[PDB]
Amino acid sequence: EGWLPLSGGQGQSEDSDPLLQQIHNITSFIRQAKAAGRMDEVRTLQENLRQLQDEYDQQQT
Amino acid sequence: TYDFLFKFLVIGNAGTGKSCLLHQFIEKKFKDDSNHTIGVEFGSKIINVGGKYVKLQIWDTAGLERFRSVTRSYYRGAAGALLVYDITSRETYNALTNWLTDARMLASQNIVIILCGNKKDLDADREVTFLEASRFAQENELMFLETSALTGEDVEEAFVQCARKILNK
Ligand SMILES: Nc1nc2c(ncn2[C@@H]2O[C@H](COP(=O)(O)OP(=O)(O)OP(=O)(O)O)[C@@H](O)[C@H]2O)c(=O)[nH]1
Ligand SMILES: [Mg+2]
Repeated sequence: EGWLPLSGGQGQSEDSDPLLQQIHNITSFIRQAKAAGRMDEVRTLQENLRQLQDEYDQQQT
Repeated sequence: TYDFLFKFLVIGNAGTGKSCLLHQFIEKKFKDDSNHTIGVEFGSKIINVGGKYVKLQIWDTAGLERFRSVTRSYYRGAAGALLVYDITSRETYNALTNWLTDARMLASQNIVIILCGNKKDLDADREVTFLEASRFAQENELMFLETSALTGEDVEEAFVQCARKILNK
């Protein structure tokens, strides 16, 4: 019985930066995974978040 | 819980119904509030296939042009993809070669791809025939199903068939 986090629910507009937007998305999914006690998904998403933030920093050069 | 873990992508033009397919697969409902994917959505689901439990880590990518760099960054490591077009929109079908090339380039040439002709419930509006899409699939080594995220037709089957082929050649 699968899991599907709400897309940063009923919130702000789309970010002007598409990567920062994706970072907001993953941050929201992590909050929901943590709240649901789904540590596998927390770990998967945190790993993804780590990669996104690294890529964001590199773009700022 | 699970014997295997496959990273899956859902890729294709904006509006083809990628998020609705993911929502149909996991929640078994047609998504009422849908809007252009604002990056890349995540879903997780375990299926029984080839006598085994396979956990799918599914990344539903954005088709919109401004998210090209962001979506492409998800490709590496993907074992499987649902490559989606809209059967009512010829332009979405025309874009399949570029999606397919980029997917096989950025993920392994090994990536197992199932072509999904989505919105088949809107047959009156059909702009892509089943037979021509079958031909395109045959020629490009793709599995192929026409799907409906609205009715649920062939949706679970798309994900299952993809997993099945990864496991057994
Ligand atoms: N009739 C019908 N409509 C569908 C189907 N699948 C999706 N839609 C509709 O198509 C529109 C686009 O669906 P989405 O799932 O948001 O499309 P998407 O591919 O995720 O779009 P992007 O996020 O921009 O990449 C929505 O209005 C859905 O209601 C379907 O199978 N049948
Ligand atoms: Mg979408």
